[PDB]
Amino acid sequence: TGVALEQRPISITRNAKQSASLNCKILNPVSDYVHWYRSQEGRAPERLLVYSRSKSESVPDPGFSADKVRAYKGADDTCRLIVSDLQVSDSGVYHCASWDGRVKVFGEGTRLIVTESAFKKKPPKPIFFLPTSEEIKQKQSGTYICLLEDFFPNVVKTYWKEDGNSQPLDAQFGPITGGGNSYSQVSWLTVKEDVLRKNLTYFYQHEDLGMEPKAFSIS
Amino acid sequence: VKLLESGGKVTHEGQSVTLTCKASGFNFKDYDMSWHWSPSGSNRQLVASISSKTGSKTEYKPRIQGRAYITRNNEANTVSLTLIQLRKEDSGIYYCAKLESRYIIREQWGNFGPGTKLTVLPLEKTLLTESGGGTYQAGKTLSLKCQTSGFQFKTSQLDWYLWTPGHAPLWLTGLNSSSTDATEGRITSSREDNKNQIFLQIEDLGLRDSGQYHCARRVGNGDDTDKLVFGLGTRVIVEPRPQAPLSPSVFLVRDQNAVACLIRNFYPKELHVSLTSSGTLISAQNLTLAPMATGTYSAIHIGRVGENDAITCSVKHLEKEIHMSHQA
Ligand SMILES: *[C@@H]1O[C@H](CO)[C@@H](O[C@@H]2O[C@H](CO)[C@@H](O[C@@H]3O[C@H](CO)[C@@H](O)[C@H](O)[C@@H]3O)[C@H](O)[C@H]2NC(C)=O)[C@H](O)[C@H]1NC(C)=O
Ligand SMILES: *[C@@H]1O[C@H](CO)[C@@H](O)[C@H](O)[C@H]1NC(C)=O
Ligand SMILES: *[C@@H]1O[C@H](CO)[C@@H](O)[C@H](O)[C@H]1NC(C)=O
Repeated sequence: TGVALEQRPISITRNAKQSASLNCKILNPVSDYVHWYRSQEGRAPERLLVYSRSKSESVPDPGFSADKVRAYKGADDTCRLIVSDLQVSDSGVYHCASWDGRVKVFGEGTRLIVTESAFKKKPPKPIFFLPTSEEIKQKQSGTYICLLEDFFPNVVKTYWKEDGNSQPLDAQFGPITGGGNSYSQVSWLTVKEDVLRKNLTYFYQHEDLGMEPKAFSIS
Repeated sequence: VKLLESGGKVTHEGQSVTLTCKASGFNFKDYDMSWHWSPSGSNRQLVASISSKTGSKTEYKPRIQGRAYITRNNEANTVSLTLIQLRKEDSGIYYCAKLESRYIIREQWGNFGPGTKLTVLPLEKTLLTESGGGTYQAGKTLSLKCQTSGFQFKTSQLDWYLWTPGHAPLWLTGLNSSSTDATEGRITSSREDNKNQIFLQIEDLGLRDSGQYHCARRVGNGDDTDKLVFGLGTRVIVEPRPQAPLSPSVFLVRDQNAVACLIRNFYPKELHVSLTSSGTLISAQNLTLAPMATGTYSAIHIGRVGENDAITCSVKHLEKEIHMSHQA
């Protein structure tokens, strides 16, 4: 493969009749085309438009008008989708996609939330729990716990890493619980004795933080 | 005066729609009515016109000549209906107008309203019906199926994609007009040319194999502009396989504002956890249960209390019973 799609940010919250811009950074691009698929709750995923690079031409699919969805050039490697005059029926998860021969590669997606209600957009507030000596004694392993609480919207992306390995560790994530203007998520990571006393780092991405992730250093 | 058109809806290509228009404030009989259509904004085109007082001259435009029928209800109403040849390109905003001089020429049709939103969606001829979803124990073999309809199955390219919330859609395996594609080992696909079906076969199921499985069809012109047509998909949940009952390890952590009760490596998943301060339940406490890759379950019960407080986590995960208490 080798193709990599990057979509920032993870979520976009707007009121009706506003506009939204979604980014798709393509690394090592094989195809000249960027496809934009939409995932809505209850219906099958479908493609909205196909954007031609080097032509800067957005071709929408049947059922979608160019005055509603249109892609443009962002940076010199970014495809920028703009969805204008937002209605509630525009809410969904928007994935960009590129062909790699016979297989099609997708991005992690960007959730578009269009509500007819006033919203607050508050960032996650983390509290951490460090491993106890009792657990290291009777399990030969330590458990780190992170609780992100009181954030809006209900879209967050968290991951754990080890200082020097560029691949997130295998941790457990709970569901995003909450309602109204306050949502929470818990996540924990268990590591062994030979992995303990190694500087860890914890990341979380939220809409109220921009495109860069917030980082936390743990020892 | 006041023209209010009231019709239009979200339908699919090959449906019927009947548009109404309430006319109030003038002598309905004397004047003729008409219907207009605009793709998205302006450029209203005269598509239908009806004569005076349930008249005799109803003239349609070549756009809807053989699938339209305009009528009027003299109790303040005008009706225009499009037949089942209703495509997606005759979709937009429809307006209602009333006709209303030698040296002073006026516009023939006037008194438009806000229009009515009619959105006809296209109807896909590619039908894909996934089946075989449910809950599976780990280590079992998953076998999904797709009933395909409406296209040449033999020379088609059909794939299986895994959709999981928070993850990028992932291609598992597929088929084309040749031999096996990525069909060695865990993830496998096959086909039945007689019944126009494609199958997925995943062996040694793991917890990571949960998600929404869609079989997809590649349609287009054969270049990188082709699209994938997906079905609704079928949901697959993976449970840990049955094993010996294992009692959990309970631990208690603090963060000067909250309390975490850590319950590790128990089976079955049924347990009861409760956080008490002084014999009473604490302010907030929400449980989070998740199965581990080791085959057992873990749980975390978080709550909030002060640092200079006594708290007790009570865990009941069998006949057995466990209490963890921090004094003040
Ligand atoms: C029908 O499906 C088969 C199987 O998917 C296709 O054959 C496979 O084609 C891919 C590329 O399209 C080959 O993989 C390539 O390998 C190179 C070298 O590592 C890599 O740089 C490429 O990115 C790509 O991964 C693969 O070898 C080949 N055979 C397999 C998978 O068994 C075939 O092209 C499809 N179409 C037909 C037959 O018309
Ligand atoms: C881990 O962090 C501590 C900070 O106190 C630092 O002294 C140590 O060098 C770090 N470990 C590595 C491997 O850099
Ligand atoms: C438990 O859920 C409630 C729901 O209102 C929430 O307010 C509370 O913050 C949650 N507990 C923790 C420790 O975040």
